[PDB]
Amino acid sequence: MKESYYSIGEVSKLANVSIKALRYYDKIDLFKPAYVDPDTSYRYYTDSQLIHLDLIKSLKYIGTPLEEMKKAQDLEMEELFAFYTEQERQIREKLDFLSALEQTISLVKKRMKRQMEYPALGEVFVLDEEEIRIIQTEAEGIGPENVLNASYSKLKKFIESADGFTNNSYGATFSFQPYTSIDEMTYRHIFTPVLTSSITPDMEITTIPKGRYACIAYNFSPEHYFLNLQKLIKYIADRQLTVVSDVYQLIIPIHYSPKKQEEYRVEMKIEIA
Amino acid sequence: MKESYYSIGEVSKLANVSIKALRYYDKIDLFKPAYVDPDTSYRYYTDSQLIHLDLIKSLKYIGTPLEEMKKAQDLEMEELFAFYTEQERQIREKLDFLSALEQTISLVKKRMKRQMEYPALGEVFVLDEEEIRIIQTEAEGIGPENVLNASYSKLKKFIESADGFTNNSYGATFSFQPYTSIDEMTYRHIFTPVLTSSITPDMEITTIPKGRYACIAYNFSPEHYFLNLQKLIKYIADRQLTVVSDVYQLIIPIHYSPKKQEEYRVEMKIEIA
Repeated sequence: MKESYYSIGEVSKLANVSIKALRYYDKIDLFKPAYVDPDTSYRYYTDSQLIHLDLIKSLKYIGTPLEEMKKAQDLEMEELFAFYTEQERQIREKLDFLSALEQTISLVKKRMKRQMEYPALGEVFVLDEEEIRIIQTEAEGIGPENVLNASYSKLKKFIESADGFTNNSYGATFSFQPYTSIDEMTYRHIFTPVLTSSITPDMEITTIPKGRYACIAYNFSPEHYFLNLQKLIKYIADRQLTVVSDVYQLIIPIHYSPKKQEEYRVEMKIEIA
Repeated sequence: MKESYYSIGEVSKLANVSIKALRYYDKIDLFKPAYVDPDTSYRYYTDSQLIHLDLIKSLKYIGTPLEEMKKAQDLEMEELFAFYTEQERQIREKLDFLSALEQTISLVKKRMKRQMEYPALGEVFVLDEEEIRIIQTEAEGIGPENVLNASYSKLKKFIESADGFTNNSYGATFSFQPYTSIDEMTYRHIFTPVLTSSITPDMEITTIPKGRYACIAYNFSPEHYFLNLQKLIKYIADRQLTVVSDVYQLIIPIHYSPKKQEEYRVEMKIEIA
């Protein structure tokens, strides 16, 4: 019937925008009071131009940046359409990522869980397992009393570029033999399990196949280690069982605290038939 | 065999952390070189304490904040476990949100799409539609030449608190009558469709049921409006069709540009039997 005018404070109530976001939009010339009373010299918003806030508010909401808010501003139906197909494209990445992290977190937990719900601790059992993909490298010379955390550098600067996470555990293998002394053993390999390219030759992506495994788990102590190994041996022996794998070792910290003492969780598997 | 020591620069290569994130961790006492050579007075990292970076890096990665990185640091297996169940809880929100936005975006597009792929523009057709939930209010006195954008304030400060988005379109209804003049018509209601509580009494959540509809769409002009209405009437008339609804009107901007001229898209539906 006639044009209606509103003050910045009045537009802030109609639209649900702060009278601060309003000036910001005016200053970067995204939304400007279309009118200016010559007497007061104050600027008034026009009822007509409000419609323009609709786009600005939906875009802000989806976190769209400035220079795309101005770009989309001049797009008519068709273009503006492909504009969103481009937004649903960007939200997806954000979506697949969070959906990715989510798995690598439930995955990290299924493992912490088992550890916690161990049938018996420091005893031997035969449970079936599954294909645990692993990145491996050679533990040349390094043994159960030689390995360093830095021995697993390269292996971890990988699990990260795939999982972003580091490694749940520190793996290592060795031949199943009837050892008598600790210095009788040397690691064949050292590995870290993968949770999900340009892998260098000195490394091998492989796995810990599935089947029956004779495992024993216990919380570390510089002396339960060997004893527990032997007892796995013996168990396998007292059953006349056919071992078809190296011995798999998985150390994993109970906590990552500076205040307290080093505390690890050890588990040793051997695929038996 | 003996403890190994590394400089901040050496730990930065083993672990994949900037020699700046390293000092930050040292300064806020999250990760501190465990050793200090008395001669040089320089601090060295201990091969043993590296394991602690594992947690710090997985937590940083999931965007965990400082005070929770220190808290989780002293959690042993059980607690640390419930710690993640609490993270997968926070990622979910982030997940459901992005998954929500995603729908309200594909939803906003299915609509822009139709508009664009209109069988014929400025012609009449009978297409079937579906339950379009809508928030409605009374258009008392306001008519096709009275309504203001601010007339839809309350209605939009709602679609937002549900969709965050504003309204795709501006709805309005009126009795199906054989009008001759523009001033013969008055809106019964004005509404905005919902895309997904504490709704006040002066507003009604209702819908535009599904069934056959005799629609006509065209791009606005202060004079096609009435003509097009009449032509819908006539179409309904020339068919001896039974209309079972008010007339539904949906205005929707072609673009939201300040540079260009107001350009709207009008569509009028009437459920016929």
